[PDB]
Amino acid sequence: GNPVICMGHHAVANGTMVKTLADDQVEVVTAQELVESQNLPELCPSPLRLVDGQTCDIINGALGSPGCDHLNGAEWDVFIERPNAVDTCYPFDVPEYQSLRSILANNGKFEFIAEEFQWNTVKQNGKSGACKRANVNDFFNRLNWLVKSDGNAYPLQNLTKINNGDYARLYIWGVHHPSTDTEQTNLYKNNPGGVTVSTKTSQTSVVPNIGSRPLVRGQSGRVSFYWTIVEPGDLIVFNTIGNLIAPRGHYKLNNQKKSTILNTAIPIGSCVSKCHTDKGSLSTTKPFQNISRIAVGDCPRYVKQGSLKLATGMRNIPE
Amino acid sequence: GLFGAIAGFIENGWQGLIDGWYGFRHQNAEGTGTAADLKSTQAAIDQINGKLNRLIEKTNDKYHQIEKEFEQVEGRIQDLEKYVEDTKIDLWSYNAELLVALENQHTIDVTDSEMNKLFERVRRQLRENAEDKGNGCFEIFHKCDNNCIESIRNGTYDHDIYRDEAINNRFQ
Ligand SMILES: CC(=O)N[C@H]1[C@H]([C@H](O)[C@H](O)CO)O[C@@](O)(C(=O)O)C[C@@H]1O
Ligand SMILES: *[C@@H]1O[C@H](CO)[C@@H](O)[C@H](O)[C@H]1NC(C)=O
Ligand SMILES: *[C@@H]1O[C@H](CO)[C@@H](O)[C@H](O)[C@H]1NC(C)=O
Repeated sequence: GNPVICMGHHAVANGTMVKTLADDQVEVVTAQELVESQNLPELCPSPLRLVDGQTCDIINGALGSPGCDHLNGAEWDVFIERPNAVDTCYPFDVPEYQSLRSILANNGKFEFIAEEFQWNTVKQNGKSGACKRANVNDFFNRLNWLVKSDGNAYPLQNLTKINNGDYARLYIWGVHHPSTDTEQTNLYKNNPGGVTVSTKTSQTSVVPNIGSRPLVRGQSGRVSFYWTIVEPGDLIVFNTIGNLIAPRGHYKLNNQKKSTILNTAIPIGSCVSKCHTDKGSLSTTKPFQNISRIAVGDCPRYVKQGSLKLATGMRNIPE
Repeated sequence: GLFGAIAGFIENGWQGLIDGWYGFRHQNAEGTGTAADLKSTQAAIDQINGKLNRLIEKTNDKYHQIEKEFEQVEGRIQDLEKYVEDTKIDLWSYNAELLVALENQHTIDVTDSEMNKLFERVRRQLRENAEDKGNGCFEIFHKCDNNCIESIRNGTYDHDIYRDEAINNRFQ
């Protein structure tokens, strides 16, 4: 008795190294990379709705700065905000800048509803050379710069808007800060000025701040922007004796807010992907990625490792 | 691996085995041959494809989160935002590292296991007609032509046909 039968397994000339609990370099026949380390050099405009701010960041977009008209009526899953965005209007700050930016981006649309505000005897539609629109002096087109009457008068303002719609309203308003006491009286008249905006369960009061600031677009004055949300069944009251940068209406807020914002200089292309990093879209089925912690959409999970290989075959023992 | 077949009493793998993961290599009076075993091969592949699919299985579908990059330091709130994200990343990086190490350990044991199951299957078919040579091979103590070999491979080998011949050859 002399025939032989042998049981065995395959092998290849050169396999792939993987890690186990006990060994950090085990050669197996095949393996699969689980970390995506390669990104597209562009953002995919599908299936997610991307809106390119271009030269306007989202705050200037809400305010209606010059050059931001293309953002009117816009709706987005992801607002694409550009690093090389430019201020093209009156110098301003927003006391809770990131919170306003967050609310606007999350909300996911710029749907402005014009409203008329019977302001007393004050002059309206103040403009500035810092906010040029085709070299004609202009201003934020969502705001209304209120100044004193011709007959040397700024009366107490006392206006009310009632919300009986079926959506919450976002009112953006501001307070102007003059550079000198002469400036304050030359615009306002009153000194000090002051703004008070209130709802049933909330309020806000601002004292203007007079002082010389660095020149920005030929101005020493500043505007500070604020906002007020008005729920259905609520209402809003504007009270001023000066320095109010009034709203021309309100933004519509979605009941459900599901959108966001991504700050990146990456161009929008023609590809298809549901995962965007600040370095570009990902196109992958891998469970992890090492490209950026900044990622939005249906994405692999961000990890520190550059590579993690899953064995998809047995130990490779050639010959 | 746990069973000590692959990279164990099986000295090495077969580069010539290109249509299967496991198989049979034989020698008898009319020649030699290598043939893949489908059942063992499919068992291993199914288990590995199972792992692959459970990995692809789930969702990290996120939109509005927190800021993660900052120009200048701000203090308390920024510190917390950075610590939250750094904490998350370390925990997910740990999960990824452990998952692949656990899965790979298991994959290697599963493939070692399926090799051993195949060897054990054939051992049991042969009963008293063959002896384990120790290298994953059986010495068969009777004439076994190509049809006999194929009957072993396809699981229809009837040991009683050859038993008298085999017992006589093994002993005495
Ligand atoms: C309401 C109004 O008319 N604004 C005037 C402003 C403001 O008084 C200051 O900018 C406030 O600091 O000053 C200008 O020189 C400007 O910026 O173009 C002229 C402009 O007409
Ligand atoms: C004006 O003020 C009075 C009292 O100061 C108040 O009763 C009234 O509701 C106000 N009107 C508006 C339109 O806000
Ligand atoms: C991601 O991993 C690759 C290697 O796979 C590496 O070249 C790249 O630098 C990594 N990216 C990081 C660490 O941001």
